[PDB]
Amino acid sequence: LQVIEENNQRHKAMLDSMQEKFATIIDSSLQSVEEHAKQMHKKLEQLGAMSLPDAEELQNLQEELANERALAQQEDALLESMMMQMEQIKNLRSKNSISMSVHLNKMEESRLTRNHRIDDIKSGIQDYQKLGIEASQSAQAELTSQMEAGMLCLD
Amino acid sequence: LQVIEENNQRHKAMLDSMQEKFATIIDSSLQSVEEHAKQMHKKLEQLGAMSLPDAEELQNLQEELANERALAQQEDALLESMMMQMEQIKNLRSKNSISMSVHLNKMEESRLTRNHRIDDIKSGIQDYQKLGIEASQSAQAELTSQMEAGMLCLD
Amino acid sequence: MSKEIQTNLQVIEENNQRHKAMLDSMQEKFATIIDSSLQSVEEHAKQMHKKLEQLGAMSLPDAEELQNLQEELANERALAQQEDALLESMMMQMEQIKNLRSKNSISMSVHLNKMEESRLTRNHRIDDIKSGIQDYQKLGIEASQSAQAELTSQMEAGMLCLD
Amino acid sequence: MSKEIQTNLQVIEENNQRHKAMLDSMQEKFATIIDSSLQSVEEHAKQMHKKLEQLGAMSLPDAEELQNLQEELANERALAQQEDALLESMMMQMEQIKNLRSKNSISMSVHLNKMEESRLTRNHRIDDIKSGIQDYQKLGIEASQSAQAELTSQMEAGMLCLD
Repeated sequence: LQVIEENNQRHKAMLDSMQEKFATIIDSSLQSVEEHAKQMHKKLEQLGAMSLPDAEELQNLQEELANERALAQQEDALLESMMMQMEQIKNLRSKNSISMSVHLNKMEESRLTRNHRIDDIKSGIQDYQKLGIEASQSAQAELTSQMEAGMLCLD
Repeated sequence: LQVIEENNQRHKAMLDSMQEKFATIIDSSLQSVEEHAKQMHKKLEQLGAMSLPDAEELQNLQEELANERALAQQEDALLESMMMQMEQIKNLRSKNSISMSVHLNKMEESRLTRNHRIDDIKSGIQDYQKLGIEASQSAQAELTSQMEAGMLCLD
Repeated sequence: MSKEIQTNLQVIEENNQRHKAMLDSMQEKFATIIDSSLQSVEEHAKQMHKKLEQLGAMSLPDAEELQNLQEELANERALAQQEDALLESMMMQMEQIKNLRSKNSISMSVHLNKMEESRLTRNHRIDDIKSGIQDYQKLGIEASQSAQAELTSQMEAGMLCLD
Repeated sequence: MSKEIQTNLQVIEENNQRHKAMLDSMQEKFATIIDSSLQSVEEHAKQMHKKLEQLGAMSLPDAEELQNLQEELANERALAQQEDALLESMMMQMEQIKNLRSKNSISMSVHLNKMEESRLTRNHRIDDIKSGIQDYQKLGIEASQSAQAELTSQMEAGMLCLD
């Protein structure tokens, strides 16, 4: 009669043995979510950590790329510097060389003059010789003219 | 008689008219020598005068030939100077460039690592998915096992 | 009292039916939940896979850049060699010109020395000619006075008897 | 007194002969002197001509030197041109290398900028994935508590008559 409760008690026992199997499955799925979130955010943090070292390299490459441009800078200035001096020397050389071509032609000009002056001293001596021969002949004349006039009488 | 002196007087007159023609010829030949010596030593002095100007030119050429050697001197020093600096720049460039080849390979080394780390997060999610499917099947089981046990009597 | 039992039977059958209606009611509801937590999982998996592909897809361009960068480094190294060879080949031409220029300056100093020596010799040979004149006009003066002797001698001596 | 004249004749013939002997004597002697002063002249002329030839003979070597000197000046001018051309052609190669090097450094800065921009973007896409998780586990927590409601709800409600 009253043991109709006994059917209820096993039926009610069927829920509390069920609510437990059910709660434990939901709780083992929520636990499975917050677990995955742990494992990932871990591997994400380590991956995001790579960024600072990658930015280091980029900054160095950036710096090394600057050093390069400053070395190219130094080179242009050098070249232009040592070219300008090379040019100034080139002109001094030139100036010098034009000066030498002048003194050489002034010595060729002198060599030719020495010649006209040497030649005319030869000519001057030959003149003296010529006048010495003419003198000799003249004296041989005045001499024999005194001898011719050493006569007396007659005829 | 005594006029035999008259022959002597004309004879003596023949000498003094002769000594004169003769002295005058010697004296006109000595005069002709010391005259030539005058005309020559004149042209010799002017010729010998050329020597100082010729020595001037030689001294200048000597000087200009010295300037040249000092310009060649300046050039060697210049070249060697601007070469040495060119060399130092060459090395700095090199050093820089070797440094860049290092940072580039450290970024390729990082790119490959990023990949292994990206791939395994994909693999980690597929794992989570796989475990989520296995969980779902497991729960469908424990569920229907509670339903199967909702029977009574008989059999 | 035979009906007194059919009363208990109809309420024990009622309680069982009432109990089964909710027994089905929660099971269907629960199978909805586990089938919803799976969809919530597979959706997030799709959600993440989309972003992980988009992120992993950056690898090729990053590699493009490094490759382009790496070869541009080679360009520089080429330019270095070229510059090197240019300066070296300039250094060597400059060496030879230097020598030639040197050799040439010596040859000029030698010709200059020759002309200074030639100038010197030319002066002493001019000196000799100046000397040759003062020698000559000396013998010239001495010849005339020596002849005026022998002239005026035999004039003075030729007048009358002399010994 | 006929002989007194032959006395004067023999002494006037004597005086004339004596006078002629010396007349020849000085003329021969004088023709020796004028013939000696000419030899003294022609000898000095030979004497000078020898020295003037030896002196004038220096002209050719002096000219040799100037010519050798003049062409050595041309050697220098050649070397100048060569050096000029060498430096000019070096200046121009150096100009091009400079440009290439320049152009190259820009291309590298561009690839670097790209990678700094690529790095930035890659971080924010990583940020989103971190965000996507905290979104997910939020919806995860909220889903569980919402289901524990509907679970414990119909357990509590499914015991006996409820409305």
